[PDB]
Amino acid sequence: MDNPNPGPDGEGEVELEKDSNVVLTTQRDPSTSIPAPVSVKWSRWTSNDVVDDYATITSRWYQIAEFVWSKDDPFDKELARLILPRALLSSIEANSDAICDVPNTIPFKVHAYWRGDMEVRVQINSNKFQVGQLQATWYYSDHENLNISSKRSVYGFSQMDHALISASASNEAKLVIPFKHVYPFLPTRIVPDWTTGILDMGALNIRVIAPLRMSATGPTTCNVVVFIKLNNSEFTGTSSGKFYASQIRA
Amino acid sequence: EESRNTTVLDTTTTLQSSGFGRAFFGEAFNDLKTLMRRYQLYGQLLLSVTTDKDIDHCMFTFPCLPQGLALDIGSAGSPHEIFNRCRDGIIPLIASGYRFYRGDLRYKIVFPSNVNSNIWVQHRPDRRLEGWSAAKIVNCDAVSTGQGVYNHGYASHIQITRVNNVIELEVPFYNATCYNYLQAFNASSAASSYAVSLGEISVGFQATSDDIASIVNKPVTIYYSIGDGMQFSQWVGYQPMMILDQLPAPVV
Amino acid sequence: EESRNTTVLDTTTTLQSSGFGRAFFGEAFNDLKTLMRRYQLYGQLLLSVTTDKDIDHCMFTFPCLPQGLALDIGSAGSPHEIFNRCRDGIIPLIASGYRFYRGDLRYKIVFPSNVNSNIWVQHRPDRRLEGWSAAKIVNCDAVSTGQGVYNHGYASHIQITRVNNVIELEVPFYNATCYNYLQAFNASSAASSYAVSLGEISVGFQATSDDIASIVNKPVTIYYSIGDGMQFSQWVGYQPMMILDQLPAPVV
Amino acid sequence: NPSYQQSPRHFVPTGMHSLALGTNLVEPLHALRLDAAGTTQHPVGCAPDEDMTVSSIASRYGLIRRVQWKKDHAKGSLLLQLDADPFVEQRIEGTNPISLYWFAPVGVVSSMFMQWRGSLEYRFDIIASQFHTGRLIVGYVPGLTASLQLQMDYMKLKSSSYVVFDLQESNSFTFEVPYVSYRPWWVRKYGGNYLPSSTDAPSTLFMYVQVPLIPMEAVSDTIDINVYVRGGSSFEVCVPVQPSLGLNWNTDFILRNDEEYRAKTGYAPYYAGVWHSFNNSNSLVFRWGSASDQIAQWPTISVPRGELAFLRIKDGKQAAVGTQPWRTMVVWPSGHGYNIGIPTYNAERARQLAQHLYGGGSLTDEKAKQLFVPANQQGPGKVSNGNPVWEVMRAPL
Repeated sequence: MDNPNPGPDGEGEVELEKDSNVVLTTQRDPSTSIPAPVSVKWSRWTSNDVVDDYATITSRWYQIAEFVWSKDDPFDKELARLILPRALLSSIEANSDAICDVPNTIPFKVHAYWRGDMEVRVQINSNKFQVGQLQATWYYSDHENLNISSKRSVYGFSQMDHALISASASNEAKLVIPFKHVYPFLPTRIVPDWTTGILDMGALNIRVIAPLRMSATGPTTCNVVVFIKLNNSEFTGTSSGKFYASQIRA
Repeated sequence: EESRNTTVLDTTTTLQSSGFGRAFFGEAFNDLKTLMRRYQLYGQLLLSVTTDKDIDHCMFTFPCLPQGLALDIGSAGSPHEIFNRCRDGIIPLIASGYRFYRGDLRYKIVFPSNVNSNIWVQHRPDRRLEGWSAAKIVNCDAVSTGQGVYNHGYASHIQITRVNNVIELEVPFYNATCYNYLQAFNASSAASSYAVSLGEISVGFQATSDDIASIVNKPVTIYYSIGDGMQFSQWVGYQPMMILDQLPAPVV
Repeated sequence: EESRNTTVLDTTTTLQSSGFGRAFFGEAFNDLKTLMRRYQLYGQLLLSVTTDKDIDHCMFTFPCLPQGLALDIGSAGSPHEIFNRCRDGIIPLIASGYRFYRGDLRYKIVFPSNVNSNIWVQHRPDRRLEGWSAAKIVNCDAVSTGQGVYNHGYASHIQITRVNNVIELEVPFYNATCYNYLQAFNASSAASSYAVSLGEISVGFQATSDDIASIVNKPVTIYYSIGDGMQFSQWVGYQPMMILDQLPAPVV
Repeated sequence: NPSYQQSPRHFVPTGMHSLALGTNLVEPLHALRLDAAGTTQHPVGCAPDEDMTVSSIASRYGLIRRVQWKKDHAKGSLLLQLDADPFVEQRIEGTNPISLYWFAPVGVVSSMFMQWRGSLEYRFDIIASQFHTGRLIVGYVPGLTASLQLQMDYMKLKSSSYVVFDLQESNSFTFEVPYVSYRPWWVRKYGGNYLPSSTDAPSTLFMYVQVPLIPMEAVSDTIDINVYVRGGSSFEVCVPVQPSLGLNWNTDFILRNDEEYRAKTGYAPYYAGVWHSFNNSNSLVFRWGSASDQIAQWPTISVPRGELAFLRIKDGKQAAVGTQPWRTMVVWPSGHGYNIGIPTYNAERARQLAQHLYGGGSLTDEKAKQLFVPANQQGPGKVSNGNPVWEVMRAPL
């Protein structure tokens, strides 16, 4: 059952995960967590307008976020709270370049409304001798709950389903986030009925659990990167991009 | 993942199921939803006339939401001990666990007995709730908008106190939403404001100002339960709790 | 052994059975349990406000047990003649014969007529009875614990006096026990304390202190019967009796 | 039109449908729905994802504890000894007098029920590199009273049921706590604010470091361990009662200290007003209402003999306002079996009046009536803000 035979190639098998032209991989098995059953398409109920996914480009993975995780980080410490659909754009805006520049995100420049499920992978290269752990947790409509600040702690998120990332295994955390929201659609821009909280769905967040621990002379820190597929989507409400406006800086 | 179980270490011999007390008490409890349908206190007040109210005027109003109204301890001068003491209550407590709901609500308001006056009750879905603040009972005053008065198109019903002083309402779900928010609602989207309360119930006596004085400072309890059709949705873990028996004594 | 019969010495010719009066009165009586279901006085009191009670407050409380409350002759100043005279009553008298019971209780409380006020009634199984002392009605006062007030999760019901001034309750059996003690209960095990009363009923008016004065010194009778599901268990011989017609005259 | 001569039915009215019931029971209502038979319907995209259910919740781990586990710990060393009850605690450092607490979902749902039974589960996650190695008991002692809660060691623990575990490769597992009690169910640990009738847990968990950790030099000596409570498959509750818990949404509370003084309940807001039985309404007196004899009633101050007292509000803003806000008052019996509150211009008029009344002087007396505030002063007749606290200005007489 064992008998390692490491080769020049290395040894272990590598999972693939192709989408469009983007392709990305891990050695480790993903720690998936799925908050909800897959969404129904819902265009039927609220759009005469031409409606279309752009899976050829929308489904490409893209790096919304990345960061160091030093051992210095205290136990219950968030590293990130990504409102998602916003941060896909907010990140690009953080790169200080237009939404149109990225193939993934152009339709938002045009379409008013949007719906669709999201996918989030959270890769990491923690060294094996490093020890710590991060939980990842999507939370719908987080903004709408004012008491969230209280809940926003590992004990809180732990109660709902959540991905885990041991520093030791350097495990990847896959994360399905099927669309759910009070309204079926998220506007890509200011809308006659609302403006504020544009293109929010709530936020993914990554409270630290176990802080990195190591021999004092060991590799002090660690790094994490997050990609986001945007699969079974649908766009609608054709409009000039001129109407579109930059995402709130957050 | 949360629910994963890496490795069981059983020691237990099989324990007989009670079927949730079905075995003993002759009834199951596993179905939380049926428990949800038992009524709970929803609010409490003493009636307090301000303006010489016309018959049109609603005596008071409140948002109609499962989550429960923002808790009212009452004034330090006049604590409502039941919230001051018996914090919250069951239904909101379970509401804590979910981010969405869809369905109906029952209410069964209890009017003060001493008054005889006939009593009308509007439902106004039209009203948007706005911020978790003012998720509470409100005593309407001088008429300005049509808010302060009885209104036409809104569904409504009228109990006769002389016949009986307890109405038994049923509130339909009416939203242009998939389903409403369930935690305390800070608002954000202007649209989001519609996306919480089923609407806005309101109540008014038909008493003239000459008679209305009898009604002053009379208690009005309110109850509610989820009305069978109710459906909570997305799971959410609980926010931190406060232990009740840990609450301080009044002290001599 | 007790029931052994060494040697019969019959003289009797066979006597016709009455079938327990079925032959005459058209009804059997052999089934003691059906007799048990006839209602009996369970308690009596005059309402007595102390603190300016808030609407939350239970007006009073009592343990709910088949055995009957510890008998209340009443004060020498104010005897409750029915217990002073008509000692005890049937149901407790039969309860004397058994060491255990399991089942339910009916009550059917009768409120004073003159008051109009709406009336709520909690059931609190949670409460443990403690000692045969205070197996009796109690007038709750200043709120301290949640004991003195209306409570959420507990099952409850509200009669409207204006509609009717007599509630008709049914108390479910809820104990984590096989079955409860039936004789007068001195307590011992702390756990043993839970093992007697079905719980603790409590009653509160919704009247405000301004109105509550009308309710003062109003009679409140209470009744009860075993509610069909009740089951006494182990036989026990009777403790010594006191003859009633032997009771002393008031004397001129 | 035949006459219906036959006898009428003979019921008993009651004013209300049952509350506690909530099952196989049609429950008549005045629906505000327009349709007679309409009902809420769930669109296939709005379908109820969650079948709310006691078990459905109970079968969810919540983090409950975070043991640190250093290398240096002795083989005998304890790590924790939390009780074998759903109501495990996790205090937060709430600076509030009412500290908040995390709970496993199972504990929360348990809190709504008087009784519970069945096994629990504690997943243990030893967040550790494979190179770390160790071993630890996680035993379970049935029937510990708190006096016996101590005296413990891993070794006595071994006398009862226990499970050793070897941290090496797999770094996590799940212990399953047995349900063992004389009682088929088990009473709630706490209850509504009501300390008696709060029985403690049947039994207690323990976890000792059966073999001290032996980390490589290249990895940290400390190792975080996390403990996840969850309802076991056997787990179940029964009787529904007041939850022993409150939401953090409004962590506010009001002590009912009696030291502060204020108007009797149902008599606020009150306003300076007039009343024909009082000085023929020639002088102001607080009224909780406008209709005659809606005088605000006041609790009797306990003035020790040879003294006097007079009220003075602790907040002028909450004072009922006539021509002036009425921050000062003297409560005296109505003579109608209750204590009226009489507004005064100042603490002094109130004082002198107390010198009078506690001097045994009557309200009818000129000394009082001169101190009485004339009806003209009623002005706007503004009500007191709610039921404001009144400071008791005691003075010797």
